[PDB]
Amino acid sequence: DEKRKARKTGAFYVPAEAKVAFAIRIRGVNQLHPDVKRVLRLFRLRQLHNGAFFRVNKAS
Amino acid sequence: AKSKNSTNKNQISKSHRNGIKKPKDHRHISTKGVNPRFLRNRRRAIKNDPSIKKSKNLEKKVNKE
Amino acid sequence: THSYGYRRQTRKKFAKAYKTKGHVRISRYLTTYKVGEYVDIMVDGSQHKGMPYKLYHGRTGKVFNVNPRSIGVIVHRIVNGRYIEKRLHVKIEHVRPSNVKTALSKRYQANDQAKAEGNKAGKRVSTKRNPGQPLEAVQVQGAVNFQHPKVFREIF
Amino acid sequence: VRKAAQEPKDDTLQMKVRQYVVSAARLPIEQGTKPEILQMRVFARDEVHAKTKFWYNMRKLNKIKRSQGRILSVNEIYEKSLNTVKTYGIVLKYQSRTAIHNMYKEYRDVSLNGAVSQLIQDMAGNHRAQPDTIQIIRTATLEPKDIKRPATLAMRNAALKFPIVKTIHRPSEKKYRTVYKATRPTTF
RNA sequence: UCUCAGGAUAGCAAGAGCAAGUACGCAGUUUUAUUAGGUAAAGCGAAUGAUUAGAGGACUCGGGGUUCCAAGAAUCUCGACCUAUUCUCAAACUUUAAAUUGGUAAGAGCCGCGGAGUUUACUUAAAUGAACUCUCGGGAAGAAUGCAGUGCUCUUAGUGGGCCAUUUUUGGUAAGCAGAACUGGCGAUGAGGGAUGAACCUAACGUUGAGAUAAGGCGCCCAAAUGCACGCUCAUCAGAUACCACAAAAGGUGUUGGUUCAUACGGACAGCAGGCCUGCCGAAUGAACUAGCCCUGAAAAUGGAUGGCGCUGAAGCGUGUUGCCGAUACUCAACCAUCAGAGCAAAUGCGAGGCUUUGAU
Ligand SMILES: [Mg+2]
Ligand SMILES: [Mg+2]
Ligand SMILES: [Mg+2]
Ligand SMILES: [Mg+2]
Ligand SMILES: [Mg+2]
Ligand SMILES: [Mg+2]
Ligand SMILES: [Mg+2]
Ligand SMILES: [Mg+2]
Ligand SMILES: [Mg+2]
Ligand SMILES: [Mg+2]
Ligand SMILES: [Mg+2]
Ligand SMILES: [Mg+2]
Ligand SMILES: [Mg+2]
Ligand SMILES: [Mg+2]
Ligand SMILES: [Mg+2]
Ligand SMILES: [Mg+2]
Ligand SMILES: [Mg+2]
Ligand SMILES: [Mg+2]
Ligand SMILES: [Mg+2]
Repeated sequence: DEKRKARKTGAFYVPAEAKVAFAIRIRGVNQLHPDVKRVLRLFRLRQLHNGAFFRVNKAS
Repeated sequence: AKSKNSTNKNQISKSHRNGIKKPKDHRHISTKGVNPRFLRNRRRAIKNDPSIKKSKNLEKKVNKE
Repeated sequence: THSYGYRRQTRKKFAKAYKTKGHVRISRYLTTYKVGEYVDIMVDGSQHKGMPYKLYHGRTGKVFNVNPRSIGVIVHRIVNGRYIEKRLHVKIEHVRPSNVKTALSKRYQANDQAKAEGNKAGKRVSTKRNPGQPLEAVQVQGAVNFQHPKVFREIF
Repeated sequence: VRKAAQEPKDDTLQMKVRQYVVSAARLPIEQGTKPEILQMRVFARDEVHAKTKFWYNMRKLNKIKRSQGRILSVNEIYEKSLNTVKTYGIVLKYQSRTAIHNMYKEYRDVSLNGAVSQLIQDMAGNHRAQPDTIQIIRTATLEPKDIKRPATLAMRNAALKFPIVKTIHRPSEKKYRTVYKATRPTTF
C-alpha cells in the first residue's frame, strides 16, 4: 500500500533495507590468500556449498 | 657454483604458522630503565608505610624507628 | 642493501617538514608526562640526541619510566613470528602525547553519567556503540532529474 | 530463468533484455526536503544488472558513487501493443579494439525489447561488440517520415511476396525423427 | 663458520607433559577511535637539475656589424637582466599527494585536579608534586563476527642446491637467461577439464550405491542437441579461441555495418547524344572515413597434424535461448578407521590399554 500511495503521488517509497543476508560458498579450498581464508572462516563457510546467515553491517 | 642469494618467500607463512606469540601482560613489571633516584624513593616509602604488610623482624626494625 | 647504519634510508622520514626549519617548538618542552600515559613517538631532525631508530618513528608506546630529559617508553617489535618488548628512552624532543586514551576517558565519563541518571529512572542505558546500520524505510517527494547517456566526443 | 511477462512463449526467439527505469537520490536523505532524484532508463537482463548499468552511467555522468546514494526504485517498462510491427531507431556507443563509436541502428520488430535484443545479436555478429560495452543513448519508435535505413524501408509494401524457394526438411516432433528414410524429400 | 656439494644456529616438524584453558579471552577479519607514511599520480608561469619557441622592456650589462658625419649621435646584430609567456622531462628532483598498508586502543587491573597514609640528599617557596596503600562517588558489561587451532614446558627427527604461476619488478637486444617483492602452487599430489604434457582451469583422495554439478563439453572417434533462434564469412594458402606454439609495418573497387559531408522528376550519377549547357533514358547517385569477417604482405629441410575424421542451410567467426553429458568436489545413505560428545556399581548379560552410543573427519 505504501508503494501505492507513492505511485499515485509520483513520489516513491523505499522499503527498509534488508537486515539479514545469506551466503553460499562458490569456490574450492585450495590456493587462497590467508586473509580471504579467515574471512570465510568468520562467515562460517568452511567448505563448498555452505550456506549461512549473517547480519548486514559495515562490519559484516 | 651458483645460488639463490636472499629469498624471503616461505618465511612469512612459516611465521604465521603457529600464530604470532604475544607476551603476557603482567601487573607488576621489571624495573629496567627506571632511574635509581625514583627507585630509592620507592624502597624508602615502602619500608616506612604501615599499610603495607612487611615481614615480622622487618616490622620490628620499622617500629623501632 | 649494502649498508646498515643507524640512519640508513632516513632521508625523507627525518627531513623537517616544509617550512619547519629551525622551529624550536616550546610546547614539547612544556608537555607533562606520567608513568602510565600513552605516548606517540615522532622524530625531529634538528635534535640529534636521544634519537630513536627510524623503525620506531610514528609508533605508539606506553610510558614506563620518566627521566629528567627523557621519557622511557615501551613498544613491541614483531620478530620471526613473535613479539619482542623493547624499552625505548626518548629525549623529550621526539615525543608527543597520544590522543588514544584522551578520547577514551572523555567518552567514558560522559557515558557513565548517562547510565547513572538512567539508573535513577529505572531505564537501563547501554553505552555499546552500533556500527552503520541498514537504512530505514523512507518516503521521497522530489524533483526528477532525468539523465541520458552522452554521445562520445573527442576533445583535442 | 526468470521471464519478463512481455517475452514470447518460446524463450528461444528473443533475448532476455527488459527495459528498466531506475531512480535514486543523494544519500544524505534530508527529510522534508524536495530531493534531486536521478532517474535513468537502462536495458538489462536483471534488476541487479539494471542497477549496475544505472550506476556505471551515473558515475560517468555525475559526481555520484554508490556509497554516496540510495536506490529509490527499479520499475520495468512494457511495450503498448504487441499486435503491430514498428520500426525502431536506436542510438549506440560501443567499444571496438581501436576506439569508441556512436552508431544509429533500425529494426522492424513488435517490441522495443525485441529491437534491443536484435540490436545486440547484430552488434555481436557484424561488429564483434561486447554487450557490457554497449551503451544505448536514445531509443525512438519511428514515424514513417523518419525511417532512414534501406533494409528497413525495404519492407514497406503490401505487394510483398516471398516464394519459399527451399524447404529444409524438419520433422514435426522428435517422435518422427529418422536418420535414414526410404525415399527422398522435395523442396516445394 | 678456509665458509659455496659440509657444519652448527634459529624457523618449520613430532611426541610426552604443565596450567584455573582470567573468555571482561583470543583473531593473517572487519568496525570504531586516535595516528603514522612520501611511494603511484601529479607538479616544474614552486625549490633542485635539465630544456625548446617567439615578443616586449622607461631603466640595463658588454660585443659586432650599419650609417652618417663625424668618435659622437642616430642605427642594424648578439647574447646576459627583468617584462608577460611557451615546448618536453627526472630512480639517485619536489611543493601537492592517493589506493593497498603500519602503530596504539575499544572499561572492573574503568573514570573523577574528593579523602586519609607512606617516603632517613626523591620534587617543590610551598601537604607543593610524584609513586604506591586503605578509603569516597559514578560505572548492564560498554562494536560486528567467529572459536571442532588456550597458553606454556621438556626431548628430539628432517631441512639448510629449490622450482613455477598472477601481479610488481632490475641487468640484459633477448632467452625455456640472471636477479628480487606479496600470495599461491610445484616439489611432497592424485581425480576431471586444456588431445598431449610438474606448477593453468575445476577442484584435494578412507571402501561403496544414488542424485545433482564445477571446469569443460553435446556431428563421429566420445557421455550429451547434427537443438531452437540471431548477426557476419567462400579462401587455386578459409576458419576453428585463455596459459599454448608466435606474426608486424603495409595493402584490396571481396562482402557487411557504421561516421561525416553531398545529388536528384526546378531530372542527378553513367552512357550515348548534341550544340558550359542541352535532349534521350529513368529512381536514386557522389565523396572522404571508420571497423568486422575474407584476400595479399607470409621462405626450410623424413610424411603430417583446429588431437584425428571431416565440416560451407557449418561441424567456421561474435552472440541469443533452452535443455542434457560430465570429477575422487557437493547431497544422501551403508561399511572402516581417526578425533571429539554422552552413559555405564551397594553393580554385573561377561575383558577399564573395556562396554554402549553420538557428531565431525
Ligand atoms: Mg611462529
Ligand atoms: Mg615527513
Ligand atoms: Mg650430490
Ligand atoms: Mg635444529
Ligand atoms: Mg601432542
Ligand atoms: Mg564475546
Ligand atoms: Mg592485513
Ligand atoms: Mg597523514
Ligand atoms: Mg588486477
Ligand atoms: Mg628465474
Ligand atoms: Mg597477488
Ligand atoms: Mg592466487
Ligand atoms: Mg627433493
Ligand atoms: Mg594439484
Ligand atoms: Mg557416482
Ligand atoms: Mg543445423
Ligand atoms: Mg587438416
Ligand atoms: Mg589451421
Ligand atoms: Mg579440440
